[PDB]
Formats: sequence, C-alpha cells, structure tokens
Amino acid sequence: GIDHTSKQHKRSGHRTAPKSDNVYLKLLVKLYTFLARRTDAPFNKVVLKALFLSKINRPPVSVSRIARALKQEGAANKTVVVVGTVTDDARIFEFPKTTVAALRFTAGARAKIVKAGGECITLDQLAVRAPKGQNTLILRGPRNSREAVRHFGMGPHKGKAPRILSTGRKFERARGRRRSKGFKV
Amino acid sequence: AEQVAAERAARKAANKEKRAIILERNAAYQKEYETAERNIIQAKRDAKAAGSYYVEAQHKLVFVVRIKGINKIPPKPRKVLQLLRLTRINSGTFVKVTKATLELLKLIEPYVAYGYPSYSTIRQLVYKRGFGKINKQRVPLSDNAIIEANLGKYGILSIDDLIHEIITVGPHFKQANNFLWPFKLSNPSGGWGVPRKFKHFIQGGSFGNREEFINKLVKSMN
Amino acid sequence: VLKKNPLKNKQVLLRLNPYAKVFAAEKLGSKKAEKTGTKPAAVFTETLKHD
Amino acid sequence: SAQKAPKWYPSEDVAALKKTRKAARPQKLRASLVPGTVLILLAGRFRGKRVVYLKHLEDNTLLISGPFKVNGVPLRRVNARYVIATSTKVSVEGVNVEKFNVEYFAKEEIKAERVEDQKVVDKALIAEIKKTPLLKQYLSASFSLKNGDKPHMLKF
Amino acid sequence: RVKANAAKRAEAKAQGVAVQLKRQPAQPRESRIVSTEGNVPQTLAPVPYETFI
Amino acid sequence: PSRFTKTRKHRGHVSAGKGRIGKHRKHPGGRGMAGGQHHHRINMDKYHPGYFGKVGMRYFHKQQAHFWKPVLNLDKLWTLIPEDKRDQYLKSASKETAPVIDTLAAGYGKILGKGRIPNVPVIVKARFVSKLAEEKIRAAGGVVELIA
RNA sequence: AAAUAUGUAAGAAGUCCUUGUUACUUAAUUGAACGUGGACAUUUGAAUGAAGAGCUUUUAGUGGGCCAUUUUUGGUAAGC
RNA sequence: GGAAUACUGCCAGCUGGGACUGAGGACUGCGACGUAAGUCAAGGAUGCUGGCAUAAUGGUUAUAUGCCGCCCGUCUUGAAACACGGACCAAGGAGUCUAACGUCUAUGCGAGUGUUUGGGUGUAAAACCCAUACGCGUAAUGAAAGUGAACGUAGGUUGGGGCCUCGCAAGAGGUGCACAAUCGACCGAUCCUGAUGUCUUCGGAUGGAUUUGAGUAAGAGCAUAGCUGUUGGGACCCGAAAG
RNA sequence: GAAAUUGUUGAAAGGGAAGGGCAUUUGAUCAGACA
Ligand SMILES: [Mg+2]
Ligand SMILES: [Mg+2]
Ligand SMILES: [Mg+2]
Ligand SMILES: [Mg+2]
Ligand SMILES: [Mg+2]
Ligand SMILES: [Mg+2]
Ligand SMILES: [Mg+2]
Ligand SMILES: [Mg+2]
Ligand SMILES: [Mg+2]
Ligand SMILES: [Mg+2]
Ligand SMILES: [Mg+2]
Ligand SMILES: [Mg+2]
Ligand SMILES: [Mg+2]
Ligand SMILES: [Mg+2]
Ligand SMILES: [Mg+2]
Ligand SMILES: [Mg+2]
Ligand SMILES: [Mg+2]
Ligand SMILES: [Mg+2]
Ligand SMILES: [Mg+2]
Ligand SMILES: [Mg+2]
Ligand SMILES: [Mg+2]
Ligand SMILES: [Mg+2]
Ligand SMILES: [Mg+2]
Ligand SMILES: [Mg+2]
Ligand SMILES: [Mg+2]
Ligand SMILES: [Mg+2]
Ligand SMILES: [Mg+2]
Ligand SMILES: [Mg+2]
Ligand SMILES: [Mg+2]
Ligand SMILES: [Mg+2]
Ligand SMILES: [Mg+2]
Ligand SMILES: [Mg+2]
Ligand SMILES: [Mg+2]
Ligand SMILES: [Mg+2]
Ligand SMILES: [Mg+2]
Ligand SMILES: [Mg+2]
Ligand SMILES: [Mg+2]
Ligand SMILES: [Mg+2]
Ligand SMILES: [Mg+2]
Ligand SMILES: [Mg+2]
Ligand SMILES: [Mg+2]
Ligand SMILES: [Mg+2]
Ligand SMILES: [Mg+2]
Ligand SMILES: [Mg+2]
Ligand SMILES: [Mg+2]
Ligand SMILES: [Mg+2]
Ligand SMILES: [Mg+2]
Ligand SMILES: [Mg+2]
Ligand SMILES: [Mg+2]
Ligand SMILES: [Mg+2]
Ligand SMILES: [Mg+2]
Ligand SMILES: [Mg+2]
Ligand SMILES: [Mg+2]
Ligand SMILES: [Mg+2]
Ligand SMILES: [Mg+2]
Ligand SMILES: [Mg+2]
Ligand SMILES: [Mg+2]
Ligand SMILES: [Mg+2]
Ligand SMILES: [Mg+2]
Ligand SMILES: [Mg+2]
Ligand SMILES: [Mg+2]
Ligand SMILES: [Mg+2]
Repeated sequence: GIDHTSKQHKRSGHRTAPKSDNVYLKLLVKLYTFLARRTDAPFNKVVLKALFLSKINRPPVSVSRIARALKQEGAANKTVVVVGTVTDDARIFEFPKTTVAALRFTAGARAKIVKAGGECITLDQLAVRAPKGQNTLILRGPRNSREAVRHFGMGPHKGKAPRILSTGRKFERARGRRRSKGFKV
Repeated sequence: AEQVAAERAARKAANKEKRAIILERNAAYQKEYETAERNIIQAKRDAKAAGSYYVEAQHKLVFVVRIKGINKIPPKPRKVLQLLRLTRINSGTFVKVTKATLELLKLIEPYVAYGYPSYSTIRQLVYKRGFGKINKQRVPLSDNAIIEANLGKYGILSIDDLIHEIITVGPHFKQANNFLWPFKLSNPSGGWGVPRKFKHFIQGGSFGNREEFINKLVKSMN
Repeated sequence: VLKKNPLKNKQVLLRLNPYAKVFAAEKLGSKKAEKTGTKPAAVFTETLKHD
Repeated sequence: SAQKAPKWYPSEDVAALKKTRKAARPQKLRASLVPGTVLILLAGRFRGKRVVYLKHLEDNTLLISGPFKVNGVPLRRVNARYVIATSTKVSVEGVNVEKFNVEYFAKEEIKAERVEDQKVVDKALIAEIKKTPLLKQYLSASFSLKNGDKPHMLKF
Repeated sequence: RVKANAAKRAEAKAQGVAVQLKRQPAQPRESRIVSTEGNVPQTLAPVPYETFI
Repeated sequence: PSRFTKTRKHRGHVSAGKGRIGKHRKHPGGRGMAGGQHHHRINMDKYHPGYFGKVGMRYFHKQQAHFWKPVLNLDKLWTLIPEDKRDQYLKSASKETAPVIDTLAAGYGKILGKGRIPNVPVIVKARFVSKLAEEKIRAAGGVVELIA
C-alpha cells in the first residue's frame, strides 16, 4: 500500500470543451485549440478557455465599457476582443471608431459601433487578422454584479440580503434588524 | 535540402564530444575516490605510529529504507515519513545529515533502517533502480542525455556525475537528490537476519541506524 | 519500452559511462596498494592489551 | 437493418515486422562431448543403448553409430540433451565421417548407400573397440538404473 | 541578522564577491586527531551491587 | 423526465439514498414554519433576521396607484426622443428651438439626476424633479416645466 | 521546577537615504500616520517536501458509537 | 623474525545449472566491435526440427479428490445467532404529479424581456400572425411625511491575465479588464451645523459625525427547459389507540 | 400453454443435510482454426 498524501484520481476541475452543444461554437473551439497548440502566443491560450466558459462566467460587455478601455493611455487603436455578447448603452453619447471582435453583438450594440464607422468582427475573422492576437485588448464583464451573488454569504453582521419574495415593511425588518426589537443582525 | 547525414554529422560528432568529457570526468572521480580513501587509511596508520588516535569525520550522508507498512502510524512520524518521500514499504531515499535532518531521523527510527552507504551500493542503486522525476512521470535513467537534460543545469551530465554529486554530498545535493525518484527495493533476499524486525538493530531487531551494515541489507534488496 | 540493467548488459554499461572500458582494461577493480610498514606506538599497543 | 453499421472500420493492411536483432550463433557443446566418446541414450527408439559419438552436425545433432553390428544401432542423429556422456572413449582418427551431414538424413526401405556407409564406418570402429577387452560387450548391452543407483551421485 | 547581512554583502561585493550569507544547520564533525601525550586512556569497568543505608 | 431522474438509479439499493439510520419519515421537524422560535430558531436568525414581531404603522385600504410615480434619470432622458429625431437635436442644440419631452407622456413620474447630459438645451415636462435633476438640466440651458 | 505538548519570527508586503501632506500631536516643521524621489536581486537570507496554489456556490448522509496502548475520575470490583 | 590463514569489504574478474516471461511490429535513438567493408547480444524473440491436423489442445457440463466456504434481509457498538420477516412459484407491488421556490446549466433576446387572457388565421385542440395592457427588470432609503445617486479622466493605493514598447535572449518599462485588499466620494435614514430670505415661523443653503441601509460609482435582466434541493398537498409504500 | 409442484424413462451421486469457491482426473458434450 501507499500512504497517499493527496486524493487519488482527481479531475482537474477545469472545463475542457464547452458544455454547450452549438456547432459553430464547437468550430470556433476547433480553431483556437489549433492556434494555441501551434503558436505559443498566450492570447490564443486565454481565448480557447473563455470559449469553454458558461453563461455566468461570460457577463456581457457594454459598448460604453468598451469606449472606456480605448480611453486608456496608448490604447485607442487596439482592437477590443470580447468572448461573449456585447450590449448597448444609451448612456454614452459619443462612441469611438475601432474594431470589436466578439461572439454576439446585440442589434443596437452593432448599430452603435457601425454608426460611428467601426467594425464588428467574429472571432475567426479576428484570428485571420491577428493569429497571435497582435494589438488586441481583451475585455471581461462584471461577474459579481449578478443578482444571485447578493445572497451569497448571508449570516449575522454580513450585510447580504435575505432570500426574500414579497418585500416591503413588515417583510423581515423587525426582531433581529433593529436595536428596539430584540437585537440587530 | 541537406540534413541527409549533414546534421547527423554535426550531431554524432558533437555526441562523441560529450562522451569524451564524460570519459575524462569519470576517470577523474576514480582518482578522487581512491586517493581520498587511501588518505584515510594512511591517516589511521600515521596516528597509530604517532601514539595518537585518528577519529574520522562523522558521516555526511545516510541511506534510509522504510521498513514498516502503511497502517497504524502516529501522525508526527507519519508526516516525516512523507517529507522524506518514504510512503511505501521498502522504498528508500538518500538523506544529507545535519542537526535539522538528524532530528527527522530520530522521529522515525521505529519505521526505518538506515546507515552509511558505500560507493559500491550508491553506484548499483543508481545503475539498476534509478529513475528521474521529469514533469512528474518517473523516467528510467538508461541514457545520459536524460540527466543532462534536467540536472545538466548544475553541472552533472551523466549517471556517474549523478552518483558523484550524491556520495560527496555536493554543493547541489538537494536538486541532484530530489531528482532521483525514491528507490523501490524488493524484500531482502537472504532475509532480514532476525526473527522480529520491529526492535532496534542494537537489540537484535532491524530498525534504526545500523551504520555500515546498511549495505549488506540494501544490496540484498536491490 | 524495456529497461536494461547496465550491471549486467555490457552494451548499455558501455553506453552510459565510457570509463568502463579502460577501468576493466587496466584491471583497476583489483588495484594493488603501495606496500608500506609503519609500526604503531607501544603506547597504542600497551593500552590495546591492557585490562 | 438488424444492426447499425459501425462508423469506423479497422484497416486490413498487415504491418511488417520490426527488424528483429537475434543472430543465430553456434552451439558450443559441453566439454564431455568429444568424439570417440561412448554415450548413453536416455530417450527414444534406442533408449538405454550405449553408442559411439562421431560428429557434431550443423543442425546441432550428434552423429552416432552402434556400431550396428554390435548393438543394432545405425548411423544416426541423436539430440545432445538426451544423452549421458560417459568417460570411456575410443580413438576415432581412423573414421572418415566427412561424408555425413544434414542433407544426408533428409527424408526425401534402406538405400544401399546407407547400408554401405554403415559397413565402412563400423569396420573402422570395431578395429578399435577390440583393442580394449569387454568394450564390445559393454557396447552391446543396455544401460538401466538398478535399485539403489542414484544418478546425481553416480560417475559415468 | 539583516543589518549584519547587508554589511558583509558590501564588505564582499565591493571587494570581489564570495557572498555566502544563508544560515546552515549544525554540521557533522570533521576528522580530527586526538593525542595521548599526557593522556593515556584509563580503563573503566562496571561496578558491583552495594547497599549504602 | 423520469428517464433522467435519480430514483431510477436508486432502484436496487435498500434505502433510496435516504439512509439506514435516520430513515425518511413523515415530518420530523414538524410541518411548515413550525418551531420558528424554538428548534428552528438558529436557521431563522441568520437567513431571516427580522422575521418576528412588528415595525411601523398599519395603513388600512392602501391603494397602490396613489403612489404611482416611476423614475427616470437624466442618465437616460434623451432616450425618450426617437433615434432619428434625436441626433437632429443634439447637433443644433439651442434655445428658440429645443425639444419638448413630455416625460409624463412617456409614463414617468419624477426625474432624478444620475449623470451628465450633453450641453444641448432640452425643455423637460415632468411631475416632479430631483433638485439636481432640475439643476443639471438648467446647466445645459434647458428648463423644467411642471405639469399634471 | 522538567519531559511531551504550545505563541511569534526566519525579508521585495524587505532594509537604508533624501523630505511632502494634516484639522491629530509637540515647547517647537517636534512627532505620528500616509506618501513622492534614490541605493542593494535571487546564498534575497535555515531544513525537508510540494501529482500545484487560491477561491465560490450548492447539496447528501450523520448527529445511539464501541475497542487498544498511554494519561485518568468514580467504584472492593466488573466483559462496570 | 618472516610468512599463511580466518574474518569483513571490493572488482565496470570469469564461468555452470534451473525457473517465469517474449509486450512491441518498416525505418528513425544512445552505442559496441573492426584498418575498412561490414558486424552486433545496442529504442521488447528469433532460428532450426518434429508430432497432430482432431475432440488431439481448448470450452462447457456431471462426478470424484485437496484445501477452503455458517442464512439472507434488517435494526444495531456488535448477528450464523437461543434477535425479527421469509414453506414454495407466478403475476401485481413503493420518491410521483402539481403550486411557488434556491443553486447550477443549456438556449433565445438584452436595458430589456415575456406571441398562446384575448384577437387574427387555419390543411382546425397543431402550426402561423398580433393591438393594448400587464408582470418581472432598469433606484434606493425611511415607521412615515418624504428625499433621491460624478470634487475627480466615475477617484487614490497594492496585486493582477492579456496586450503594447525595447532587447538576440534574460529581462526592463508602458497600459492594465475580471477578481481581491484598502482608503475615499455620491443617495437615503439618524444626529449636528442653520447662509441668502421670510404672510415671525416658515424655509433649509452649506459644511460636518466611532452612527446606519437588502444602495450609486459606463446597467444584467426577462423567458423557456433540465438535474438536484425547498414548502404545501394522500406527498416514497403499507400501519394506531382515537375524534 | 412459463413456474412452483408431479408421474414415467435415461444418466449419475449419496457412512449424521444439501448447495458453493480455486484447481485438476474421469465421463458426456461441443465451437473454432486448419487446408
Ligand atoms: Mg442592481
Ligand atoms: Mg532528503
Ligand atoms: Mg543472495
Ligand atoms: Mg530462499
Ligand atoms: Mg544462499
Ligand atoms: Mg517469532
Ligand atoms: Mg534482487
Ligand atoms: Mg542485426
Ligand atoms: Mg555456446
Ligand atoms: Mg548383440
Ligand atoms: Mg421534476
Ligand atoms: Mg423519461
Ligand atoms: Mg437511465
Ligand atoms: Mg447510485
Ligand atoms: Mg453506484
Ligand atoms: Mg441499481
Ligand atoms: Mg450505497
Ligand atoms: Mg440523498
Ligand atoms: Mg430502511
Ligand atoms: Mg410574521
Ligand atoms: Mg438608470
Ligand atoms: Mg512547534
Ligand atoms: Mg521540491
Ligand atoms: Mg506540480
Ligand atoms: Mg452539507
Ligand atoms: Mg447538513
Ligand atoms: Mg443535520
Ligand atoms: Mg438516531
Ligand atoms: Mg490499536
Ligand atoms: Mg512479439
Ligand atoms: Mg509482439
Ligand atoms: Mg472439431
Ligand atoms: Mg489423436
Ligand atoms: Mg448427468
Ligand atoms: Mg458440481
Ligand atoms: Mg471449513
Ligand atoms: Mg430489523
Ligand atoms: Mg442491543
Ligand atoms: Mg446465542
Ligand atoms: Mg422488531
Ligand atoms: Mg416466521
Ligand atoms: Mg414482477
Ligand atoms: Mg394552413
Ligand atoms: Mg377544434
Ligand atoms: Mg399569417
Ligand atoms: Mg385592442
Ligand atoms: Mg420635509
Ligand atoms: Mg417610497
Ligand atoms: Mg492612499
Ligand atoms: Mg509590469
Ligand atoms: Mg500604474
Ligand atoms: Mg451619506
Ligand atoms: Mg436609521
Ligand atoms: Mg432592495
Ligand atoms: Mg430588487
Ligand atoms: Mg414535502
Ligand atoms: Mg389508515
Ligand atoms: Mg381509525
Ligand atoms: Mg374509527
Ligand atoms: Mg380530541
Ligand atoms: Mg391448450
Ligand atoms: Mg470445474
């Protein structure tokens, strides 16, 4: 026998293809596993994995969040890459040129970009243009903005939001939430 | 397009070149080793002549075999048997001796047999049952390029170069020695020499520092 | 595919380690040591044979 | 269909053999096997027959003969590991034997040449045997283990 | 140890190196020759049982 | 579908994956929200602080509607002008002709001030305003016209 | 006053220099805290090991335990 | 005085007998031997010879013989138990459906989203189409009247993939999304401060505070579907004494 | 026209249960490959 020192037959814990069942996605993955096995550019390696990501680990990036990244010092001519959908944001009033390479572009997001004469590019098109990801800015969206993560870690003195359905006065605002009704949290 | 034999040439010749370096190197250690020995032999005699007593330097290096199986071990020695990479019965690993490992040894005397291994037995441990750790895996030695590939960084480009780093506890003993996968010995062939293993050597058992009698044992297990 | 042990397969013995050829050529493994005869101090003996 | 077809078939191309490294080097015989030596046949048609050894053939067999006119055994092939080699020896320097090889025993009753050869060799031997007395008798009588005899202990 | 270590680092570096400033564990003893002049070994035996009382 | 369900897999084991010792029995905790203040109080303080007792005033016959008053931040506002008509006004931003926006008509009740509207003038018709809302609007040279 | 157990430390989140900020603090541009600028790289600061490390969500069963060496309480004692 | 031997250790000294194994399937590697051509035991067995070509080897089965083997199911610290159910066999026989839900995931669309109450239409309970609303989301906080989210490049610091620049490389610098840590700013509540003014008691600017919120700080949601989990229901199946 | 369970016929085993595991003898039985 062997005094094992670590659990035996353990799966690595990382996805290895997507869980998704879309041909096109499965082709894009066919593409990038090639580029990652054969170019040693780090970029391709990052993208291959982001393709496996599930819908939550793929929050949407907004065209305004995009506009801001180009606002970075030295970055205005880079092509932003988004391994996810890109969405619209009527809150910005002035969107730049550039070239966004994503998986999906919503109707309005695509318009906004193009209306300022920019380009919307699919990843494979991005690949042919930049097989080492030359001159690319990868953007991810805000993961812990999800409504769900509000209720993670609920406990005393954590400040976290009840899993609650109806929600007004007289829904969980009494004994335990104020000094004058037993105690507070 | 050359490379027919063209780069076979600038390769085979280059390969010849290394054997050359290995050849003169192995010739050197052999000098090293016997004159080192002889020197001691004359130390001892010279002192006797002088009416003095030559006490040797205490051993810098030991060889530990795990002797106990895997069940009913208390936690503190159990950790140590892991840290010394002895996690299976009869496996063995080399240990460089200092206060800070000597105490480790103390903790596990009931579970091991160790002693001072000779050149002979370090040599045949490595030639026969010696394996490297390469992206884990555990790779038979059997060619010198396997070593130079990994240990070469530190000098050390041959199997005898390995051995030499071990036995002399070299400047790079830690990497040299960690590179070697724990040896996996069989049970002794002659037997254990005793009716009950789990008392100290000094009481007619098998465990603990049994000093230079370690070689007789290991050789029967290798 | 099949580990061969140098300690009994001359071929690979000589693959690793080219010194092996001359080691054996020059006997070496039976090297005759320099014959000197220092004698030990009476001190040393006296106390060896003491009670 | 009763069964879906597989999506993949094996190829029916056979491979070639890896180039094996196994030189067929000659068999050196145990030192007790020099020609002229009497042999005991441990197995076979002529099992327990005491027989003269004549020539190591190229297929490693031993060439022996009775002589036929002594004990009935002809010029023959015998395997070296089914034979006890005794210590008693006749001189065989008068016996030609050059003729006899593997093809000479290729199957392809008895051919007059065989019947002739046997007489030419055996005459040379008999000439020799007769020198030491009782050999011919020794040669003409079967070996067998008698109660008590312990082979791992007997000198032959 | 640090203020000392920065010291002998300058005292080294700006001389021509031979740094060497990590701590090492108690090392085993080197060879040595013990003498007898004025010191011949005294031979001791074990001692009989006795009762003091 | 029954097909993919874990009971299909539990067939053949004795206890249906509910345990030999502690069984699966009718209602060990009691039913429902029972024991809230006793054997289930640890789970209710944490996870549900604030559950028991009362706070403010009762309101008999409250009519949601009375309080209907959706909010729109300056954040948007320009959204309430149709796309094509919009760019028309952003350029050529002026008094004499500035867009009227009836936020009531767009179904909002109060304008709040979340952030930055270009220096185009707007005429903003609302029921209520954030003090900032009005301020910011004015800083672009528009105003707010109170309606109903 | 042991032995066994037990807290902390063994560096880049480190050491040193020059001198900004304040409503705290000083008799005091004194201190305190947070800084800008500069100098020293892996023998950069013990050992051994590391089939890597960190992190998040959600859910089962369980919530009768018994035994051995050693320490040990009650009991004359116990397969207590 | 000068040897021998024992004992322990070494040899990349030589050599015999016996057992198991023969994975791999062109070549490719590291070598060895030779003046060389070649050769080889050097990244896993080949050569030579015989017998049978069929129940001979092999499978199955019955029996015999060596050794071994208590009755399952259950609850239990502990069962083969002098614990319980079970004489036998067939057939039936137990975690379901629904309302509303958590986490996770797949898919549509995305600051939105949801055609199916209804209308239109039909090859008629389908498929196809759709106006107005509504629901959840896009704002919070307060018991409430109520008020309601940019000092700043939507901030500073520190880690940070990736990318950009230099360099042959090692490296150095530039930028740094997600995420984490920390200090701040904004909105409401609480408390303090109370300007310009006033139907002289209204108004509440402004600047603050070991207080406080399920908040802001370039949106992530809505919907369908699945496994697991949650509550109500006969609620996995059979069972009281009773009312 | 299953099974429990039964009759007959054939074959086999049986010194206080039977049934089972590894292995082989013996009997019965049979696939395949060869050309
Ligand atoms: Mg929100
Ligand atoms: Mg070690
Ligand atoms: Mg032996
Ligand atoms: Mg034996
Ligand atoms: Mg023996
Ligand atoms: Mg015994
Ligand atoms: Mg062995
Ligand atoms: Mg060959
Ligand atoms: Mg031979
Ligand atoms: Mg006769
Ligand atoms: Mg269901
Ligand atoms: Mg189904
Ligand atoms: Mg199934
Ligand atoms: Mg299961
Ligand atoms: Mg299972
Ligand atoms: Mg099952
Ligand atoms: Mg189970
Ligand atoms: Mg379960
Ligand atoms: Mg049960
Ligand atoms: Mg209530
Ligand atoms: Mg908004
Ligand atoms: Mg400690
Ligand atoms: Mg290590
Ligand atoms: Mg690792
Ligand atoms: Mg749990
Ligand atoms: Mg639990
Ligand atoms: Mg529980
Ligand atoms: Mg219980
Ligand atoms: Mg025990
Ligand atoms: Mg083969
Ligand atoms: Mg094969
Ligand atoms: Mg047949
Ligand atoms: Mg036959
Ligand atoms: Mg039968
Ligand atoms: Mg049977
Ligand atoms: Mg038995
Ligand atoms: Mg039970
Ligand atoms: Mg009981
Ligand atoms: Mg009993
Ligand atoms: Mg019962
Ligand atoms: Mg019964
Ligand atoms: Mg049934
Ligand atoms: Mg139709
Ligand atoms: Mg109809
Ligand atoms: Mg239509
Ligand atoms: Mg209508
Ligand atoms: Mg008011
Ligand atoms: Mg309100
Ligand atoms: Mg700061
Ligand atoms: Mg950097
Ligand atoms: Mg920076
Ligand atoms: Mg505030
Ligand atoms: Mg409050
Ligand atoms: Mg809320
Ligand atoms: Mg909400
Ligand atoms: Mg339920
Ligand atoms: Mg009932
Ligand atoms: Mg009833
Ligand atoms: Mg009744
Ligand atoms: Mg009643
Ligand atoms: Mg009928
Ligand atoms: Mg059988």
